[PDB]
Amino acid sequence: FKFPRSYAALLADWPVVVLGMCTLLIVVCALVGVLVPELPDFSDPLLGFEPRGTTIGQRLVTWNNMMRNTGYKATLANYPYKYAEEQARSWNFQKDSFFCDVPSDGYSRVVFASAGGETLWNLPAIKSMCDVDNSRIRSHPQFSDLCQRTTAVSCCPSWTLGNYIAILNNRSSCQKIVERDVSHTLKLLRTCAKHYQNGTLGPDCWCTNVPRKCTKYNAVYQILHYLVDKDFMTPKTADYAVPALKYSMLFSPTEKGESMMNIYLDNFENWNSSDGITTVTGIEFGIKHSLFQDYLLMDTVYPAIAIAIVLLIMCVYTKSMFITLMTMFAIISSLIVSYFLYRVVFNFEFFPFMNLTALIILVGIGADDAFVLCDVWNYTKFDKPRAETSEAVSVTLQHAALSMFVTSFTTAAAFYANYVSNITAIRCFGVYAGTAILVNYVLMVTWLPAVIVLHERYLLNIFCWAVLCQKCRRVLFAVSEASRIFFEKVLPCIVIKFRYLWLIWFLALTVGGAYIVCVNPKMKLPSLELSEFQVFRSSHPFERYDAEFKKLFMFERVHHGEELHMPITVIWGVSPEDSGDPLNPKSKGELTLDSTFNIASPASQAWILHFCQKLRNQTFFHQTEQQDFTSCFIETFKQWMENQDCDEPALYPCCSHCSFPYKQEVFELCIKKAIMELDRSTGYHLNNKTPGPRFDINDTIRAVVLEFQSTFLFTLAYEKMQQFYKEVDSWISHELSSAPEGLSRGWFVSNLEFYDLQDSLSDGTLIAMGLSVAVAFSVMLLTTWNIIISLYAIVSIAGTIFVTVGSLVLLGWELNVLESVTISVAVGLSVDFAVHYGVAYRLAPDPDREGKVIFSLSRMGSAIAMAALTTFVAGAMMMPSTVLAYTQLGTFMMLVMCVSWAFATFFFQCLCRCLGPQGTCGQIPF
Ligand SMILES: CCCCCCCCCCC(CCCCCCCCCC)(CO[C@@H]1O[C@H](CO)[C@@H](O[C@H]2O[C@H](CO)[C@@H](O)[C@H](O)[C@H]2O)[C@H](O)[C@H]1O)CO[C@@H]1O[C@H](CO)[C@@H](O[C@H]2O[C@H](CO)[C@@H](O)[C@H](O)[C@H]2O)[C@H](O)[C@H]1O
Ligand SMILES: CCCCCCCCCCC(CCCCCCCCCC)(CO[C@@H]1O[C@H](CO)[C@@H](O[C@H]2O[C@H](CO)[C@@H](O)[C@H](O)[C@H]2O)[C@H](O)[C@H]1O)CO[C@@H]1O[C@H](CO)[C@@H](O[C@H]2O[C@H](CO)[C@@H](O)[C@H](O)[C@H]2O)[C@H](O)[C@H]1O
Ligand SMILES: CC(C)CCC[C@@H](C)[C@H]1CC[C@H]2[C@@H]3CC=C4C[C@@H](OC(=O)CCC(=O)O)CC[C@]4(C)[C@H]3CC[C@]12C
Ligand SMILES: CC(C)CCC[C@@H](C)[C@H]1CC[C@H]2[C@@H]3CC=C4C[C@@H](OC(=O)CCC(=O)O)CC[C@]4(C)[C@H]3CC[C@]12C
Ligand SMILES: CC(C)CCC[C@@H](C)[C@H]1CC[C@H]2[C@@H]3CC=C4C[C@@H](OC(=O)CCC(=O)O)CC[C@]4(C)[C@H]3CC[C@]12C
Ligand SMILES: CC(C)CCC[C@@H](C)[C@H]1CC[C@H]2[C@@H]3CC=C4C[C@@H](OC(=O)CCC(=O)O)CC[C@]4(C)[C@H]3CC[C@]12C
Ligand SMILES: CC(C)CCC[C@@H](C)[C@H]1CC[C@H]2[C@@H]3CC=C4C[C@@H](OC(=O)CCC(=O)O)CC[C@]4(C)[C@H]3CC[C@]12C
Ligand SMILES: CC(C)CCC[C@@H](C)[C@H]1CC[C@H]2[C@@H]3CC=C4C[C@@H](OC(=O)CCC(=O)O)CC[C@]4(C)[C@H]3CC[C@]12C
Ligand SMILES: CC(C)CCC[C@@H](C)[C@H]1CC[C@H]2[C@@H]3CC=C4C[C@@H](OC(=O)CCC(=O)O)CC[C@]4(C)[C@H]3CC[C@]12C
Ligand SMILES: CC(C)CCC[C@@H](C)[C@H]1CC[C@H]2[C@@H]3CC=C4C[C@@H](OC(=O)CCC(=O)O)CC[C@]4(C)[C@H]3CC[C@]12C
Ligand SMILES: CC(C)CCC[C@@H](C)[C@H]1CC[C@H]2[C@@H]3CC=C4C[C@@H](OC(=O)CCC(=O)O)CC[C@]4(C)[C@H]3CC[C@]12C
Ligand SMILES: CC(C)CCC[C@@H](C)[C@H]1CC[C@H]2[C@@H]3CC=C4C[C@@H](OC(=O)CCC(=O)O)CC[C@]4(C)[C@H]3CC[C@]12C
Ligand SMILES: CC(C)CCC[C@@H](C)[C@H]1CC[C@H]2[C@@H]3CC=C4C[C@@H](OC(=O)CCC(=O)O)CC[C@]4(C)[C@H]3CC[C@]12C
Ligand SMILES: CC(C)CCC[C@@H](C)[C@H]1CC[C@H]2[C@@H]3CC=C4C[C@@H](OC(=O)CCC(=O)O)CC[C@]4(C)[C@H]3CC[C@]12C
Ligand SMILES: CC(C)CCC[C@@H](C)[C@H]1CC[C@H]2[C@@H]3CC=C4C[C@@H](OC(=O)CCC(=O)O)CC[C@]4(C)[C@H]3CC[C@]12C
Ligand SMILES: *[C@@H]1O[C@H](CO)[C@@H](O)[C@H](O)[C@H]1NC(C)=O
Ligand SMILES: *[C@@H]1O[C@H](CO)[C@@H](O)[C@H](O)[C@H]1NC(C)=O
Ligand SMILES: *[C@@H]1O[C@H](CO)[C@@H](O)[C@H](O)[C@H]1NC(C)=O
Ligand code: NA
Ligand code: NA
Ligand code: NA
Repeated sequence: FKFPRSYAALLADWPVVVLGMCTLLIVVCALVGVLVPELPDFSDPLLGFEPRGTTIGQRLVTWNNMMRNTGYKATLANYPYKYAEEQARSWNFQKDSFFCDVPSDGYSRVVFASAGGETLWNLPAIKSMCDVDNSRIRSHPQFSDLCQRTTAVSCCPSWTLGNYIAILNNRSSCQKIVERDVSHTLKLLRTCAKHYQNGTLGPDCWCTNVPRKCTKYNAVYQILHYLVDKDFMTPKTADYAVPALKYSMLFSPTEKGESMMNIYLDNFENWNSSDGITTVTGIEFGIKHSLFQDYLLMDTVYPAIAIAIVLLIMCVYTKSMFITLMTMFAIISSLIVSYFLYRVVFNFEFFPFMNLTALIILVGIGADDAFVLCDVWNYTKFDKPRAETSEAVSVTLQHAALSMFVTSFTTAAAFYANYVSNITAIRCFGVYAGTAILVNYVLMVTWLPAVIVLHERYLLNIFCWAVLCQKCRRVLFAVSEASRIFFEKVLPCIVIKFRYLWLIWFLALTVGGAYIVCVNPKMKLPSLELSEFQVFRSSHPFERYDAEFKKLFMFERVHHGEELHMPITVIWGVSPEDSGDPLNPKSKGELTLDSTFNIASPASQAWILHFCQKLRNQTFFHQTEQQDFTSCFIETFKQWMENQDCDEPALYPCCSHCSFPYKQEVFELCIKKAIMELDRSTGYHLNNKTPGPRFDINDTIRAVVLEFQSTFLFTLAYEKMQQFYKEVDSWISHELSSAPEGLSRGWFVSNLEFYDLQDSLSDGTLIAMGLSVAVAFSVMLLTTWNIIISLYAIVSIAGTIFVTVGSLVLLGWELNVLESVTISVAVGLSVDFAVHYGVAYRLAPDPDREGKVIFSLSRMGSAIAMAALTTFVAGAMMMPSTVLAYTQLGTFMMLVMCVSWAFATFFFQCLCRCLGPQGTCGQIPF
């Protein structure tokens, strides 16, 4: 029998036990992790982007549960269906010479710009647009199945300038037009645009106040409204010898959607996008989110190239391809083991596509501890040459293992702090990436020291070319000693000799970053709808369509310019709750009816009439010359009763003789009659969105809905939508507080989905960042046991963060979903170089603060720079990517390494050289 008396003896005496047991546990996690759970589905990028458990979120979830469960023999109905049954017992533009339809937002389309920046209103450009449509769309084998038709002989014509010129100038097609048709149609537009600008000319005049010349085919209206950019025909542009057409649109007679993807993938995806006359600058085929998964999985080639560069750096630093490959195996194993823990142990069903971004992060930050442990091992061999391997192991762990933990933990804690967000995808990403970071640490203090012991024991001897080897060894020596001279002589001189320059420069940058973040221009919230969220780089044609061209065309602007009033919907008899799993996007739970509700009592009838009339007297209510007889159903019912006659006994309980507080049995009787009477007398039809009573399976009223229109207009601005929400919710809450028992539990809902998202981005970032800062300063104290070093560190970290976040604001980032996570993660990353220099400063033998800074830079500079570099390189490799999340994360990684390294190496070490503690000054007791 044999057994090691300590962990340092286990690593030294039995390395193969540690590596064998680790490899076994890893292949078990790999096998069970791929065999047991359902694989991730990335087909919707926006899955999990709704807050869950917010007041507004639960009411919004509840109102959606009510709408899916309303209908014949559903949980709820608009119609009393038991009563309904119980009563029922008693192309060529000369020959054809029209377009098949008006252009619309439902058709597949492309935006053209000029090659070489000239105006598109010329015969070469006009034909080149028709040429691209024929060449790239109508030619495709499934166009003929997808296109609209008048007969099986041919598809409909496309809507483009050349075909409007052909129909107006009696040509057969765009290909047969001549230069006189182009200038004639310009003179027609340039003179008739007046009546479009003034609002007289309109869609269907083929309006008689406009000269007939204009109204032909609706062509002048359709060109100006659909096909040309808004700046073309305005009084400011039209007085030019030729007005400048910068952009034009083409519409295809095929519908937007997943049917477009073969046409896209064959003819557009790998295309040059230019004919040499004109360039396709925007595409709207209805396939942006449907193409996401392909680009997402293809772009995994750049994280793979990043692994090869991080292997080169680490092999040159360690001088060992064995230690290097075994270190990268442990890095990748931490992603596998974290995935097994996440899906099998923690039981997360949802895996957001941002969990794939954890590979880039771990490739970048995974090897930092290997640089530390290898440096400390080499220092330990040098300062104890005659040590037994278990003593060389224990001394190496005594020096390295805590520093390695505080640096891993502060970044993991920053990821886990995002689990306070209400947004499901943010919480799921925080838990997965935080777990991979901690699993990577466990491997760096088990696997990696056992690998270092096997290397030491065997591979120092075991496992023309000899010339190439000797020449390579000579270059590797030169790089070693040049780097040693830099970190141990050059860099300490540059930091210390210019300390008063550095303190002024880095403090001025800190004040500048704080002004940009806290004063002007501050970081903004997202400013477009969730279905308009960017997924590709902004140069992609699908993103340029949304970011530029939706502003420049009149038919697209009409959708923005709409004066849409906020609805005020008030629901009783249902509980506003989210009984689904808040970590699963597809688990919305079931509708919960309220058992204390009662509309039918005389007191409930009386109060809910008075609520309707008191609400109509508010300044938030919009009065209309058209009455709405749906809005408050009890007024329309009271009105109907006051028009019922009494000479037939079959109508008697419903008589006009009855005072309004109807006996409970007359209310639930005559309401059913009134609802059935409506359905055939008026012919008005009730759908799941219509306000009224809701009946259950055997016709008892289990819910009531009211709806009113507001003065407040729907906006994407946070500050104004917060004033609508606070004004109406606090008035309705105050008014409800005096309601009868059985109406005091009602609730208000409206189009608040985007405001709830904005409110959760703002809240979750503040809390996750406050938690991330609290952990960073706490471990800084517990690492250093000195308040002065801990103050200089947290001030350098604060300057790092203000410069990092102010730089993201100058680059034009908003506080959207992944951006909001990077801001707490900045804190967690920014810790590391200040804790490493801070421990080297206290460790220093030298009594004088200058000698302590020289020892700190000398000992620690090499490993700190290798860590910064491998993270910067992992970020730089993501820059060719098509997926926007990969380019945003790689941009953040480069920037935060530069700022973090500069503030740690120069500013923090200059504070230590000017006023760093000596003896026991600032030291904390036990
Ligand atoms: C958390 C992990 C999530 C994993 C999710 C699953 C991903 C599965 C698909 C991964 C994937 C890339 C490789 C990724 C490696 C890293 C994997 C992860 C490991 C950790 C990092 C497989 O790529 C495959 O690689 C094979 C070779 O390995 C190759 O084999 C061939 O040669 C053999 C030899 O002669 C021969 O024998 C065999 O017969 C051949 O066919 C296949 O043809 C090829 O499809 C998909 O991309 C494929 O390749 C291209 C890449 O550029 C990609 O290019 C486009 O987009 C790029 C991006 O914008 C861009 O750069 C390119 O310019 C652009 O053109 C292609 O569209 C796509 O087809
Ligand atoms: C789940 C409930 C859903 C309710 C759905 C309601 C649907 C709308 C019907 C409401 C209704 C019938 C009610 C039938 C009984 C229903 C009982 C139900 C009870 C259970 C809840 C109310 O009928 C009202 O009757 C009153 C008398 O009782 C009468 O009052 C007066 O009395 C004396 C002169 O007769 C006088 O001397 C006295 O001074 C007055 O006071 C009003 O003038 C009259 O409008 C008919 O109102 C008409 O509705 C039209 C659209 O159908 C609507 O059309 C316009 O607007 C449309 C856009 O909106 C648009 O598209 C149309 O193009 C447009 O032309 C009219 O503008 C509207 O006028
Ligand atoms: C070498 C690699 C794989 C790095 C990680 C090594 C270990 C630290 C991991 C690998 C598998 C993990 C185990 C996977 C499954 C479980 C079952 C789980 O079982 C319980 O009964 C939990 C009950 C509860 O929820 O309270 C407890 C944690 C445990 C042992 C895990 C603890 C941590 C383990 C041993
Ligand atoms: C790769 C994973 C998935 C499974 C590995 C399972 C076993 C095949 C491993 C686990 C622990 C290993 C053992 C750990 C320690 C040693 C002591 C080692 O002793 C020595 O002094 C080296 C002698 C030599 O081989 O020259 C001999 C191999 C052995 C028995 C190892 C053989 C292979 C073992 C049984
Ligand atoms: C990035 C991940 C996927 C790497 C996974 C690596 C493993 C498949 C392991 C198992 C056995 C290892 C090999 C065992 C022995 C050697 C001999 C070794 O010979 C040397 O001259 C070592 C010199 C030195 O490093 O000091 C070079 C590495 C290599 C091929 C090892 C490289 C890493 C291997 C292939
Ligand atoms: C760093 C790596 C080595 C470990 C990361 C943990 C893996 C065990 C997980 C994380 C994400 C998973 C992938 C997520 C997505 C896909 C695409 C899927 O193929 C599709 O085309 C899915 C189509 C669809 O369902 O819509 C095949 C499985 C795969 C590669 C999964 C395989 C297992 C992966 C790599
Ligand atoms: C999820 C589970 C598997 C994680 C459990 C943690 C362990 C895998 C690691 C993490 C850091 C390791 C420690 C890092 C540093 C040291 C100091 C080292 O040296 C001393 O204690 C010197 C004592 C002396 O001789 O005076 C001994 C091993 C030890 C305790 C290590 C023991 C194993 C630890 C606790
Ligand atoms: C990417 C960010 C976040 C981290 C930045 C780290 C750099 C400041 C480090 C990484 C590698 C370092 C280099 C490694 C080796 C050398 C050789 C060294 O050569 C000498 O001192 C002269 C030797 C001779 O005279 O032969 C000069 C500095 C330099 C370029 C170093 C400068 C500092 C570098 C660029
Ligand atoms: C630290 C901040 C400002 C951002 C990163 C620094 C870089 C922008 C580099 C590029 C060129 C560098 C400069 C190149 C040459 C010199 C002269 C050098 O003069 C000395 O007296 C050196 C003495 C010695 O050799 O020991 C002092 C540092 C300085 C200003 C360097 C400081 C760091 C600089 C500005
Ligand atoms: C103290 C040091 C160590 C770290 C820096 C912390 C804060 C001073 C900064 C960094 C990022 C800032 C946040 C970035 C973005 C926003 C969105 C912003 O939302 C708005 O409504 C802005 C106007 C609008 O968009 O309508 C509210 C402030 C907030 C949370 C900021 C509050 C102040 C924060 C947390
Ligand atoms: C909100 C935060 C991110 C920025 C503002 C922080 C300031 C309120 C404090 C915190 C630490 C202070 C620094 C602590 C130490 C020094 C070194 C000190 O050096 C000397 O006095 C050198 C000359 C001499 O020794 O006589 C000069 C002031 C300075 C930069 C201080 C200036 C004011 C600082 C930056
Ligand atoms: C290519 C080799 C031979 C020279 C590398 C020179 C370096 C100084 C590297 C380090 C960072 C690199 C930059 C990192 C990022 C970008 C952004 C990239 O644009 C994008 O992909 C947009 C990214 C985003 O949208 O977030 C264009 C190249 C550029 C300037 C890179 C150019 C080359 C740089 C300056
Ligand atoms: C020496 C260290 C600092 C690492 C250097 C990394 C470089 C090799 C990277 C940094 C920026 C990269 C470039 C950033 C952006 C692009 C645009 C990209 O354009 C595309 O059309 C493909 C991507 C897409 O379609 O989204 C082609 C590669 C290229 C030049 C990249 C090639 C690789 C570069 C030069
Ligand atoms: C933007 C920030 C975050 C990172 C910048 C990293 C490097 C690009 C900078 C940091 C310090 C700079 C160095 C500061 C001093 C020198 C010494 C200078 O002179 C010599 O090498 C000879 C010195 C002698 O022995 O006399 C040449 C430029 C160099 C290497 C500089 C090149 C650019 C360096 C490596
Ligand atoms: C802490 C310092 C001493 C060194 C850190 C690395 C530097 C190379 C970083 C820090 C701040 C960065 C700057 C922060 C902000 C901007 C504005 C940014 O955006 C714009 O000017 C607007 C672009 C647009 O039109 O959208 C372009 C890059 C730039 C100059 C950055 C370039 C790289 C800088 C100088
Ligand atoms: C349209 O132009 C006429 C003059 O031709 C002008 O009287 C009228 O006020 C304009 N329309 C509007 C909405 O002002
Ligand atoms: C591709 O686009 C360029 C302009 O960027 C144009 O000159 C060239 O003719 C186009 N076609 C091909 C096949 O390169
Ligand atoms: C009425 O419907 C409920 C289920 O919603 C059922 O429990 C009850 O037995 C039904 N009563 C009659 C008389 O149909
Ligand atoms: Na790194
Ligand atoms: Na670490
Ligand atoms: Na950290």
